[PDB]
Amino acid sequence: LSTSLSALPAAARDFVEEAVRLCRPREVLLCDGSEEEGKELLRGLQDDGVLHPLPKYDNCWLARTDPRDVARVESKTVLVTPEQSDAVPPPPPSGGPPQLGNWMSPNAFQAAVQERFPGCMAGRPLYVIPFSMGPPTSPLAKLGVQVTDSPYVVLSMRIMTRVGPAVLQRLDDDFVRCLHSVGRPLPLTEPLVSSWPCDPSRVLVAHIPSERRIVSFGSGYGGNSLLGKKCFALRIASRMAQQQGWLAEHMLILGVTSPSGEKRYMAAAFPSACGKTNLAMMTPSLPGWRIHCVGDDIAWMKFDDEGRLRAINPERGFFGVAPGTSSRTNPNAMATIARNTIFTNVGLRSDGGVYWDGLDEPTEPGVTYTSWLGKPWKHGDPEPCAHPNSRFCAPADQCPIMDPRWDDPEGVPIDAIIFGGRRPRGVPLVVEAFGWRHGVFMGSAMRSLMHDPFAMRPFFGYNAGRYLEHWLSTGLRSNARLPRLFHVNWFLRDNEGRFVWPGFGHNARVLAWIFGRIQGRDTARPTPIGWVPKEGDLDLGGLPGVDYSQLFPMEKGFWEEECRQLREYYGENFGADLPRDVMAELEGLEERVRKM
Ligand SMILES: [Mn+2]
Repeated sequence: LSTSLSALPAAARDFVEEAVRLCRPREVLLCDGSEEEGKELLRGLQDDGVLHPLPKYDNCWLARTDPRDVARVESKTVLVTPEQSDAVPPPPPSGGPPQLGNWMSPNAFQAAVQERFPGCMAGRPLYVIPFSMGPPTSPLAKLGVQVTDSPYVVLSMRIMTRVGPAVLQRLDDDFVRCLHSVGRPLPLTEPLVSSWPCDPSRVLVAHIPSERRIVSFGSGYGGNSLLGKKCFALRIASRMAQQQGWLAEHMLILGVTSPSGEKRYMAAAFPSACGKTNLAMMTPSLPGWRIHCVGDDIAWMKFDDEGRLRAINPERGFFGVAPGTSSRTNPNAMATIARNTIFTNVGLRSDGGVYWDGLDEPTEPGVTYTSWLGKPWKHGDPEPCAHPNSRFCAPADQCPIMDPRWDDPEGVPIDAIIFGGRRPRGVPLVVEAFGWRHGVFMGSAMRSLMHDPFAMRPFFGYNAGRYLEHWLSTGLRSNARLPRLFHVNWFLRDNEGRFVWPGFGHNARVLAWIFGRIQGRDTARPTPIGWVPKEGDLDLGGLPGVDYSQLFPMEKGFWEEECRQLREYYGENFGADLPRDVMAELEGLEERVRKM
């Protein structure tokens, strides 16, 4: 932290001074990303009452939030574009609520800003965070400058992005301007809840792609305040990607190594698994196979000159949902969060550790708990000890299975893209698309039952129909080595209501089959919905009692209903903005189903 701003290049300096004149902070501090700066931030936050130390651990801390500020606020998150159709398709003609993004006119946006930001930082320091999304020397990296009046945001941004000398050295006119305030100018007129400043009634999270800008007011929480997280890495980046010939996606990236030493990378989009345990940190249950994590949330991907789709993880840390995390379910996540981690809204134990539903850390008898609301808590309370959206924020380099190339500036070559869903019947364990357009249709048809095309529903940066068009056009690149496209479902239930598939490390068996399909192996049989493994070409050895036929249902009634639902979904939500190729894939599926 320094009051000297001389190191900022002219455009970044102009942005900072604009924000200073608007917000009227007490002082202005440039962030340098150093260990000493982190200690200073922590000291101030503890003195402020925001952070509680967690002396059970090495350098871990706990924040609690006002209960009104605990998650992204979708209804207050908007895309600002001169033309509404650049942002979103027509509103559902039958009157249903829009589900593919919210639009705000420039006029309305500017008026909203003028009600909120003038003087909003009175009495507070403004912090300047120059940051890189991706290794700063990557040709795929993009830079930002975030100004904020929240030290909690600064600490978390330092974990989640690259903040440091390397960033300032590269900064020029081309960066995303990110303006953030918690919206609680001093002096306060009433006490805070849990020392957590916010202005819930006036929260606004706005994206203005034509101005390379994000503006966020009133929330200190996660996706609303850590402007790299979602606002930049998905919403602004997706529109940049459409304009510049790349892809910005809500996908984990993993490396899979076969027993005999070949390595392939895969990306996967899962809805409602955002922040949760996934494939990316999996300990495989097939001997000899290895899995490494490149990223577990965002993938930025671009074809190289050889036609290979290269991906980077544009983040530097994990911002994961805490409840359900345990040594049993995710030992790699547990290792990651054991030190130098900031926890938000988890329980606090009498021995100086943390608590959430599912945690299996051994504790001595008589250890007691305080909930995220700061109240005594015991098992059986109607309310959970940790808020369901409570978080850890930890550096990625602490994850024991990080891929050697996880921060390689060149990116990793992607050979498969996997879409995920959670369905108790009908949708098989794994299916491969017949080709690119068919695969784009599969991604468009994802569910979470809510539809969540490409796991991007809350995160589109521009018209979702044009996003689908952009995916289709991407497949036309000459000499592209297009990844194969798959859809998976870990969650089928048997004629007794329990899971057919054991999941967890056994999911490596599905990745192994995918791996073979990448290599061109003749290990599939055709069905109305795509290729599936031949019985015996999915490794079920060591899984006695697992019934292949219940993993690969082919139910005509299910698919007839699925097509009816998709037809209604596309009609209402995309209308004429749906690409013809997607409708053609639905029509194709309908006809194959008719004959089945
Ligand atoms: Mn996510």
